[PDB]
Amino acid sequence: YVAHLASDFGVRVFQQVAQASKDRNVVFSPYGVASVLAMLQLTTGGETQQQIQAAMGFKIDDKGMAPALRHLYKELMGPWNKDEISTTDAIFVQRDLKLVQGFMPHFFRLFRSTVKQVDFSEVERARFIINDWVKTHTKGMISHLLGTGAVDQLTRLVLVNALYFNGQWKTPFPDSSTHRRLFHKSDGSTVSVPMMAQTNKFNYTEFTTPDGHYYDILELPYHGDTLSMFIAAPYEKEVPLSALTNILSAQLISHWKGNMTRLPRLLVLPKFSLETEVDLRKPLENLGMTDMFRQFQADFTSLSDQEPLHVALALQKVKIEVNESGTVASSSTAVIVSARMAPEEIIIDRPFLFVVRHNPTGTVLFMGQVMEP
Repeated sequence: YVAHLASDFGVRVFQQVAQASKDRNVVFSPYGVASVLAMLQLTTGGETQQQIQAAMGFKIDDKGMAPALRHLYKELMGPWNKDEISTTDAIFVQRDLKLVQGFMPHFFRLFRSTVKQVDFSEVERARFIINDWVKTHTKGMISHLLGTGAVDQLTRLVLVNALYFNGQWKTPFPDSSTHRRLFHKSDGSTVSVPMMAQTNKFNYTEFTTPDGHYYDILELPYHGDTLSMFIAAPYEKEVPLSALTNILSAQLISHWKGNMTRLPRLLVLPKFSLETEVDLRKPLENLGMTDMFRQFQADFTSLSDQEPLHVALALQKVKIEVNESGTVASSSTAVIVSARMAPEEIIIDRPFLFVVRHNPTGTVLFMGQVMEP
């Protein structure tokens, strides 16, 4: 119920970063931003608090919620994970602050985590403590956040979410296939980028936005069908990849997955490894949560009814990778390159949209748009 609410909140946050970057590559995690804020919730009280809550659709402290999230987090970092995905949250607050009695223990009760205490007077040190955290929890795949570049002696409250993903395909793409096809930018131009391709009966479906926009929706299962990569791209050119993401919801995906059908086709999908770091500040304000960032309006009295606090910096960084398989070796010169001929073929040579979801719960782990691989 929670994963479903957390999923939408994160998509709603994605729409923001998207609509804020026309014609631009962006990888983002609806789940991640959903988690951090679920925690930031406990620190916030009164005014500011409701903004977050209303915007998220649920109060973390209501019975059942928090534990639900703990559950989902665990099942994600489960056994199947197989080093394919990392995730992490973290709130840093000025140590010396008279935190409200029994807050930390409560926090740890619900999130099995602790609100990190650093001395922002040591700008060089703190700036590091933060980065070092993102490093030690993302398997080193994410060792530095550019945002910290702005932490200074006046910093009081910092929020962070970092994830790294590079799943292992259920059915890996033959290496002896990744040729160097051409890609059309929204720009109008083009570029020859590598594009792997495999022929199989991919779970396919054509979709139509409630306004005359027709996209192709494919589903690429990762090992054990635990996770799935959904790729959606319009038929014609011109058609704004925009249209979809605007009414893109946790429900919608379950709907594409609704009337799909395994069909024989040659899939040509560009390889791509993207990196994104968003300053959740404007995107979150656009969703109503504005008090948290305003100095004499923010209310974190639930955390420290002492000195005036406020989120001085909240951000997310996500490295996503799509390659032949989950990553294996290969021959250095393949003479042949065969495959059963298929009826139709799908060439993803225009900007497309992707979505990684945790099929069991439905969680929208990652989302993003590849405008130029």
